[PDB]
Amino acid sequence: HMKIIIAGKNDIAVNVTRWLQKKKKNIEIYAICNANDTGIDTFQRSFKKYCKDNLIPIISLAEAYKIDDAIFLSLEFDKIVQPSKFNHNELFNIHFSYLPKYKGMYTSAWPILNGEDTSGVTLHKIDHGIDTGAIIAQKEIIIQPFETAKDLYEKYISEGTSLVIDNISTLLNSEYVEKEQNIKYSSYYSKKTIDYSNLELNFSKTAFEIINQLRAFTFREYQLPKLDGVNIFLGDVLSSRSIMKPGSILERNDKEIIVSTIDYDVVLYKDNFKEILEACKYSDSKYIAKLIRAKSILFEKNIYGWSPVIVAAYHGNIELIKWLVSKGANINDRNYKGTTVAMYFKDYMLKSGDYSGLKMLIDLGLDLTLTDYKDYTVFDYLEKSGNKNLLQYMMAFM
Amino acid sequence: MKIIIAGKNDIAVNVTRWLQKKKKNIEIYAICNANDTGIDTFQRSFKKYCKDNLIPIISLAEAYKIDDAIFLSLEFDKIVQPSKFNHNELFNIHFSYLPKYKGMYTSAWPILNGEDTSGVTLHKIDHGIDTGAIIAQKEIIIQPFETAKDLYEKYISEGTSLVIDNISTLLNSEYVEKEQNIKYSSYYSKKTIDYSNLELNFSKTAFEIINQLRAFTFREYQLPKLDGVNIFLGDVLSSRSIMKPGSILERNDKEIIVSTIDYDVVLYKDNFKEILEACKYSDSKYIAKLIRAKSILFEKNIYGWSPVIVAAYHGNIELIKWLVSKGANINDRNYKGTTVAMYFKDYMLKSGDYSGLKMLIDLGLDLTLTDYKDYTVFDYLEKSGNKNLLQYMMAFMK
Ligand SMILES: Cc1cn([C@H]2C[C@H](O)[C@@H](COP(=O)(O)OP(=O)(O)O[C@H]3O[C@H](C)[C@H](O)[C@H](N)[C@H]3O)O2)c(=O)[nH]c1=O
Ligand SMILES: Cc1cn([C@H]2C[C@H](O)[C@@H](COP(=O)(O)OP(=O)(O)O[C@H]3O[C@H](C)[C@H](O)[C@H](N)[C@H]3O)O2)c(=O)[nH]c1=O
Ligand SMILES: Cc1cn([C@H]2C[C@H](O)[C@@H](COP(=O)(O)OP(=O)(O)O[C@H]3O[C@H](C)[C@H](O)[C@H](N)[C@H]3O)O2)c(=O)[nH]c1=O
Ligand SMILES: Cc1cn([C@H]2C[C@H](O)[C@@H](COP(=O)(O)OP(=O)(O)O[C@H]3O[C@H](C)[C@H](O)[C@H](N)[C@H]3O)O2)c(=O)[nH]c1=O
Ligand SMILES: Nc1nc2c(c(=O)[nH]1)N[C@H](CNc1ccc(C(=O)N[C@@H](CCC(=O)O)C(=O)O)cc1)CN2
Ligand SMILES: Nc1nc2c(c(=O)[nH]1)N[C@H](CNc1ccc(C(=O)N[C@@H](CCC(=O)O)C(=O)O)cc1)CN2
Ligand code: NA
Ligand code: NA
Ligand code: NA
Ligand code: NA
Repeated sequence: HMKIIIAGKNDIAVNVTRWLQKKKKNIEIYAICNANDTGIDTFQRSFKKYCKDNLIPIISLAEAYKIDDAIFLSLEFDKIVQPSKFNHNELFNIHFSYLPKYKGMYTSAWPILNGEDTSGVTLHKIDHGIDTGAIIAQKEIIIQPFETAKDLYEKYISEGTSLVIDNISTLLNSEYVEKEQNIKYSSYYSKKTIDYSNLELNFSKTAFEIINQLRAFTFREYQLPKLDGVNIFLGDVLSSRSIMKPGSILERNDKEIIVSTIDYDVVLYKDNFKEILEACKYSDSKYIAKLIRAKSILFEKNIYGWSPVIVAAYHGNIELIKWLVSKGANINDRNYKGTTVAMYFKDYMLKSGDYSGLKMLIDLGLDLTLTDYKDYTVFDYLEKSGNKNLLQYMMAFM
Repeated sequence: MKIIIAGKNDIAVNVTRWLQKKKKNIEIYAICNANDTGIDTFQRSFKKYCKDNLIPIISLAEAYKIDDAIFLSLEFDKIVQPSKFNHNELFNIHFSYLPKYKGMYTSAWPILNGEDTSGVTLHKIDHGIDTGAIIAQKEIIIQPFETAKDLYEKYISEGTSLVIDNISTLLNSEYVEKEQNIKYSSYYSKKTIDYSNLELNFSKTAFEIINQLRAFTFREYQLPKLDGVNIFLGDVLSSRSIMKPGSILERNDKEIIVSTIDYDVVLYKDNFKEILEACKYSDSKYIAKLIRAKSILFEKNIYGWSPVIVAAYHGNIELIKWLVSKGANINDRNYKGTTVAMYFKDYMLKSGDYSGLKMLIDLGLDLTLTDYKDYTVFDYLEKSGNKNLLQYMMAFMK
């Protein structure tokens, strides 16, 4: 009967909480929610919803301050805590950097902006200061040259979650070891350091720096970078070097804009994600390939969570799914309610009366055992619509 | 064969010096910077050197028309247009390890950013800013306590070598060039720092703020200020105040302690004027108690007087001994080339006390050096009629 307060948001809060509920069923869990948590699952899960849907008490921070014999774990919590208000000193935080670097804000952007090759997540003690307390455990993260800030945020969430899981016992049982943070290389960025109201690309900068600006500001659900009004989804560095002043527009067609920089010219790729989603209903890979400038655009998602592979499956675009998956697409990709490819494919099967592509999907690793966020399999769904015939067909592949 | 040297400071002067020694063949032409006052300062006036050594001063427009020359920029203040030349032998010394830190304030920015290294780079000039192909380069290690001025001087010293070690190949067309890498290329325009409006930022880590101090410590432009008080470096404390970053925890006459994001910082009031005044007559024990940042012992006033210089003029042998034990240059010079030995002779002359000289010489005093009029200490004594001091000082030469 230990107690834990989980304060925070997003898949990290939700996933730590379920690990706790799966593996530590006699703990008392209390929750604090971020101010801007809407109760609606988005590109991240709502932690507030998860808690309402799993009878987890939501409390205030003032309540939390009073609870005794509780550990306090912050997972992307929106508040600077006052440690001395607590009874105890068992206050912890995952921070999304390799501390002591990159204390504070926008750790998905700054390391990219500054040109880093790596970052990390850090488990540490909460003291009065911002991401300043003693370090318990850390993990280095490689940032790939092609990765955006959104790509990086996902690795923080994913790696942060495992870091917590792999140490939380020691937090609960006071087995853990801490070490004050170094002086050397400590760095911090406040909220003023980037104005997300007033983004503008700075072209009086190197090709490296401009691509890094792009990468760092590519996070579609907040924004994409813009050039003369029009959204951009990555780019590349050309071998030419224009005599025109940095920022000068050398060329502009339907796919791309070419620009002078301090050094090498760059091409900026027009965001054509919407066009591509639309095209993934019926078009073959030959066609989709011609639209593809940055390869990673194939794994983007609209507001519903629809990726290309998802829209493909819904329309029964089997050969397109073969190619998407060959390019890296998740065969069991999910929307923002956890609806799998298989579930989308099921509606196709049912509308069309054609079940013959299921084998070939299965052969690509499609998993029918998966549950959406209300714990329903694709089978449960066939039961509730009364399509027992298809349910029995699909069962053959288990 | 002809060479156009366009630039300023001891880099331009000493390169020119070396050429007039080792390459008596060459016709030299100079271009000077707009803020070369004609008068020696902490750096030698190149304009002055060219007037005193029969080198015609010309404009950049003139330099475009000179055939059969190479063009060598050594902190030249202008963006040149390669295409207006009759040839392509266009070279520059840039004060960074290219391709990082193109552009401006390269003695500030690597420090601000926390770099342990920088360097100098010989490269071809093309239309862009520090963008052309690399011919040679040298890493410079930035010691943890070196200021921007320390870094600047090393840039001057190391770029001087790098030119001398390579200039024949530039005059003979036997040099190799390699295009600059895309990756890590970085650049800072003049707008990136407003030197008329410098403001210490304590919403930062201790590391960052010391580095701000170091970066803006370049005395003959400016020192950083806290409440109109000039500051000469500082240190990082083990305490971590709870007060908001930038709160003054302590004030006295030697120092100011401030809260940061992480560790508290000690800021040292500038007491160089005081210290220089104490150097005339006080002993090492007094002077050591006045010192906070050790490198303040090497600072110079407007005349080019350091501590060891003031000590030598006033006959303070014990203090010289110690100054040197702490790393001071036994042969330090003012801005006219006048050496320690030349100040100490003045003292020997006026006091009649000749006693300290032997020890000084064992510590390194070099009587053979010449000022910027090509006078040794002996030439002055000879003119003076001081036969006895002439003889006596000559007895100690090694
Ligand atoms: C606000 C915002 C963020 N982003 C990117 C950069 C961020 O690193 C990433 C995540 O944004 P975010 O609002 O989740 O917050 P971050 O600023 O990453 O994390 C801070 O805020 C959290 C709530 C915690 O207090 C955390 N300990 C803080 O360091 O999204 C945008 O692209 N556009 C935006 O407008
Ligand atoms: C992918 C896709 C979906 N849709 C439809 C199907 C859904 O009924 C509706 C909402 O999409 P959504 O991703 O929010 O779906 P969800 O509500 O998450 O999933 C429901 O619909 C699926 C098709 C399965 O039947 C599942 N069993 C349902 O619970 O939009 C399209 O019209 N075009 C599309 O390209
Ligand atoms: C202007 C200025 C400079 N500084 C420091 C920072 C600089 O790195 C250092 C030297 O100043 P600086 O004006 O000589 O030039 P920097 O900005 O170093 O060098 C650029 O300007 C030169 C004239 C050349 O064109 C060179 N190619 C450029 O790199 O002094 C101050 O501390 N306060 C100041 O107000
Ligand atoms: C270092 C120092 C110098 N002085 C004086 C000595 C000079 O007469 C005057 C100008 O200083 P400076 O460094 O510009 O001297 P310079 O003009 O460089 O050198 C002359 O004066 C020296 C003392 C030697 O005789 C030398 N051989 C001369 O060429 O200031 C002081 O009063 N207090 C001092 O602490
Ligand atoms: N005590 C304390 N509280 C914490 C942590 C800590 O390690 N110490 N760790 C987590 C970090 N949480 C944050 C960090 C920063 C903000 C934030 O909002 N920062 C603004 C604050 C500006 C301001 O304070 O005015 C900024 O840095 O620009 C919000 C939650 C959770 N709470
Ligand atoms: N061609 C060209 N000319 C050169 C070099 C070069 O490699 N290419 N190498 C040297 C670098 N000299 C400089 C570099 C920048 C400035 C300067 O003043 N820059 C302002 C820009 C002024 C402007 O363009 O508006 C800035 O960078 O913010 C002055 C001399 C000298 N001449
Ligand atoms: Na902001
Ligand atoms: Na260009
Ligand atoms: Na400026
Ligand atoms: Na503090």
